[PDB]
Amino acid sequence: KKGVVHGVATVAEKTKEQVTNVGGAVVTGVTAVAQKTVEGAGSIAAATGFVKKDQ
Amino acid sequence: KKGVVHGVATVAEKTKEQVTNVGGAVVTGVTAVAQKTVEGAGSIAAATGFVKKDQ
Amino acid sequence: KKGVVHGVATVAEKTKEQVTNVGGAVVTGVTAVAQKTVEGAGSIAAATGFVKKDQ
Amino acid sequence: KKGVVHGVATVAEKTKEQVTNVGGAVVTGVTAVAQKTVEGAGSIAAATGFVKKDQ
Amino acid sequence: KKGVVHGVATVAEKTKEQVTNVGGAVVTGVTAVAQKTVEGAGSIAAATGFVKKDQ
Amino acid sequence: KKGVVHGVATVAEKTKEQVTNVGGAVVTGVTAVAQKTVEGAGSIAAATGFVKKDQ
Amino acid sequence: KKGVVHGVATVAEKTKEQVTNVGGAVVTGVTAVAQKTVEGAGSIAAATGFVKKDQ
Amino acid sequence: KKGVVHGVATVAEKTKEQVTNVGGAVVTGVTAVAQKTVEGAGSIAAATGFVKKDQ
Amino acid sequence: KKGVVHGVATVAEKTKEQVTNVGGAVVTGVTAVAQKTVEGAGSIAAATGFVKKDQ
Amino acid sequence: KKGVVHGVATVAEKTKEQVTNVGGAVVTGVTAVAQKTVEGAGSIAAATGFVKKDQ
Amino acid sequence: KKGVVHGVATVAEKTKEQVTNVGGAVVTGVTAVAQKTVEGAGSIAAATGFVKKDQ
Amino acid sequence: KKGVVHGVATVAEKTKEQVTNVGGAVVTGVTAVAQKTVEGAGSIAAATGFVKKDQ
Ligand SMILES: Cc1cc2nc(/C=C/c3ccc(O)c(Br)c3)sc2cc1N(C)CCOCCF
Ligand SMILES: Cc1cc2nc(/C=C/c3ccc(O)c(Br)c3)sc2cc1N(C)CCOCCF
Ligand SMILES: Cc1cc2nc(/C=C/c3ccc(O)c(Br)c3)sc2cc1N(C)CCOCCF
Ligand SMILES: Cc1cc2nc(/C=C/c3ccc(O)c(Br)c3)sc2cc1N(C)CCOCCF
Ligand SMILES: Cc1cc2nc(/C=C/c3ccc(O)c(Br)c3)sc2cc1N(C)CCOCCF
Ligand SMILES: Cc1cc2nc(/C=C/c3ccc(O)c(Br)c3)sc2cc1N(C)CCOCCF
Ligand SMILES: Cc1cc2nc(/C=C/c3ccc(O)c(Br)c3)sc2cc1N(C)CCOCCF
Ligand SMILES: Cc1cc2nc(/C=C/c3ccc(O)c(Br)c3)sc2cc1N(C)CCOCCF
Ligand SMILES: Cc1cc2nc(/C=C/c3ccc(O)c(Br)c3)sc2cc1N(C)CCOCCF
Ligand SMILES: Cc1cc2nc(/C=C/c3ccc(O)c(Br)c3)sc2cc1N(C)CCOCCF
Repeated sequence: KKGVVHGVATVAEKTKEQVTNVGGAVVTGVTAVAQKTVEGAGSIAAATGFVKKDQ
Repeated sequence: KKGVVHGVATVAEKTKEQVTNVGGAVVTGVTAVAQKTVEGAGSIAAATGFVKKDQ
Repeated sequence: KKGVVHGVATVAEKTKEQVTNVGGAVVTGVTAVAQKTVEGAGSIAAATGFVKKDQ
Repeated sequence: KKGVVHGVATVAEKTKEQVTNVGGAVVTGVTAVAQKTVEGAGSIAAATGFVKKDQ
Repeated sequence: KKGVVHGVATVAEKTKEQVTNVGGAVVTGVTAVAQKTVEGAGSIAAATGFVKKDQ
Repeated sequence: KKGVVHGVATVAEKTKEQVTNVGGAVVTGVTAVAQKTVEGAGSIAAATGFVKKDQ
Repeated sequence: KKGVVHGVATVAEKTKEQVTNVGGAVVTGVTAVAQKTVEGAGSIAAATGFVKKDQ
Repeated sequence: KKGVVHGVATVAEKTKEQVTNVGGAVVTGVTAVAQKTVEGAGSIAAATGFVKKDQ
Repeated sequence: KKGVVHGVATVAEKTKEQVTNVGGAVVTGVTAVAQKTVEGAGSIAAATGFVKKDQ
Repeated sequence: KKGVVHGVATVAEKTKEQVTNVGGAVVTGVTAVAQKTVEGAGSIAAATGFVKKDQ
Repeated sequence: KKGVVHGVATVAEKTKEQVTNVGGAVVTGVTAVAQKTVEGAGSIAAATGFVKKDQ
Repeated sequence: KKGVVHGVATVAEKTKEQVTNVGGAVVTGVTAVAQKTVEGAGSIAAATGFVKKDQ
């Protein structure tokens, strides 16, 4: 076989899960957050996949 | 087989789940948030997939 | 087989779920949010798939 | 087989769900929000798929 | 076989999970956060995959 | 076989899991955080994969 | 002060919430159930406060 | 002060929450259940407060 | 002070939370269940407070 | 002071939390369950407070 | 002071937490379970407080 | 002071935590279980407080 990509690719066979991202956010997984009190200014309480590039 | 992509591709066979994103947000997964009190200015309480690029 | 894409593609066979996004938001998954009080100015309380690019 | 796309495509066979988006928003999934009090100016209380690009 | 990529690629066969990211965040895994009180200004309480590049 | 990459690639066969990242965050693994009280200003309480490059 | 009860009482002052039950069911709290498929004969899918005394 | 009870009482002062139960079920707390597929005959999927006394 | 109870009592002062139960079930706490597939006959998947006295 | 109980009592002062139980189940605490697949016949997957007295 | 109990009592002053149980189950504490696959017939996967007296 | 009990009592002053149990299970402590695969028939995977008296 032959393949040429510029990116971003994701090429496969017999594949149970696939995610391609440029951005941006993708949530595909099981996630449970239980929480009782959030205070403070300002605290990232429960972050799973996170990116902060403030300018 | 032969394939040429510019991106972003996601090419496969026999594949249970697929997500392609440029952006942007995609939520495909099970997610449960239970929460009782959020305060503060300003706190990201429960973030799963998150991207903040303020300018 | 042969395939040429510019992107964004998502090409497959025998595939249970598919999402293609450029944008933008796509919500296809099970999601439960239970919440009792949100305060503060301004706090992202419960974000699952999120993108903030304010200019 | 042969396929050439400019994007955004989503090409498949035997496929239970499909979403193509450029925009914009698409909601196809089960979603339950129960909520008791929202205050503050201005707090994103419960966001599932979200994109904010204010200029 | 032959392959030439510019990156970022992810090329495979017989592959159970795949993630390609440029960004950005991708959450595909099981995650449980249980939490009782978050205070302080400002403390990253529970971060799983995290990136902070404030300027 | 032959392969030329610019990076970042991840090329394989018969491969159970794959992650490619430039960024950014990717969470694909099982993660359980149980927590009772977070205080202080500001303390990284429970960080699993973490990167802080404040300028 | 003086008090004599036979039960079931609930006596208080300055009290934000009160429930007295003999029975029976009382639901006063925030509750969110999101659900996609229930099968089987017969499975209690999502029970919060539950009592089964079949004879 | 003086108090004589037969039960079940709940006597207090300055008290934020109170529940008295004989039965029976009382749900006063925040609860989020997100769920995707329940099968089997018969499996208690997600039970929070539960009592089964079949005869 | 003086107190005589038969039970079940719960007597207090300056008390943030109170539960009295004979039964029966009481749910007053924050609870998040996220779940993707339940099978089998019959398996208690996620039980928090649970009592089974089948005869 | 003087007190005579038959049980079950719970007598106190200046007390943040109280639970009295005869039964039965009481859930007052923060609880997060995230789960991806439950199989088998029949396996107690995730039990927190549990009592099984089958006859 | 004077006290006579039959049991089960729990008598105190200045006391942050109290639990009295005859039964039965009481869950008052922070608990996080994250889980990916449960199989087998039948295996107690993750048990925190547990009692099995089958006859 | 004077005290006569039959048991089970728990009598105190200035006491941060108290548990009285006859049964039965009580969970009041912080607990985190993260788990990836459970198999076998039948293996107690992760047990914290456990009692098995099958007859
Ligand atoms: C193997 C492969 C296969 C492949 N298949 C495609 C789509 C076909 C199609 C089939 C039917 C359609 O209708 C359409 Br539209 C499209 S792209 C693609 C790319 C590749 N590679 C780059 C792998 C080479 O490994 C080099 C590493 F050294
Ligand atoms: C400067 C910049 C540079 C940049 N470079 C990229 C790589 C693309 C690529 C990806 C994979 C490839 O193979 C190739 Br070739 C190329 S995205 C990107 C975004 C930015 N920004 C400043 C947008 C942030 O918005 C401001 C916040 F408000
Ligand atoms: C990482 C971080 C992230 C973070 N993110 C925010 C979002 C605000 C917002 C964003 C978007 C909105 O729409 C609104 Br309203 C509000 S505050 C904040 C604070 C922090 N930290 C300081 C902890 C770093 O610790 C360094 C060493 F200790
Ligand atoms: C500067 C920039 C740069 C940029 N570059 C991209 C890469 C595309 C690509 C992706 C994959 C590829 O293979 C190739 Br080639 C190319 S998107 C993008 C967006 C931006 N912005 C500033 C928009 C933010 O809006 C302002 C917020 F209000
Ligand atoms: C400066 C910069 C540089 C940059 N360089 C990249 C590499 C791409 C690549 C990746 C893989 C490759 O093989 C090749 Br070739 C190339 S992304 C990127 C983004 C930026 N920014 C300043 C955007 C941040 O936005 C400001 C926050 F508001
Ligand atoms: C502890 C246990 C508990 C347990 N509980 C069930 C509930 C069924 C049900 C109960 C109520 C309902 O309404 C329905 Br429908 C269904 S199966 C089960 C199995 C077990 N074990 C096998 C572990 C014993 O260790 C063996 C060797 F060590
Ligand atoms: C046999 C029995 C006995 C029993 N004993 C109790 C104690 C009360 C007490 C509690 C605290 C005290 O201080 C004193 Br004194 C007394 S409840 C109770 C319920 C039963 N049942 C068989 C009902 C189950 O229904 C059948 C299922 F379908
Ligand atoms: C046999 C029995 C005995 C029993 N004894 C108790 C103690 C009360 C007490 C509690 C505290 C005290 O200080 C005093 Br005195 C007394 S409850 C209880 C329940 C039962 N059963 C068989 C009901 C189960 O139902 C069958 C399942 F379907
Ligand atoms: C100290 C105490 C205090 C107490 N107070 C009650 C309710 C008053 C009330 C007050 C106002 C009302 O309106 C009502 Br109704 C009722 S029962 C009780 C029991 C006791 N003890 C047994 C402790 C003795 O320690 C012996 C150990 F050695
Ligand atoms: C046999 C039995 C005996 C028994 N004894 C207790 C002690 C009370 C006590 C507790 C504290 C004290 O100070 C005093 Br005095 C007394 S409860 C209890 C329950 C039972 N059963 C068979 C019920 C199980 O139901 C069948 C399952 F389906």
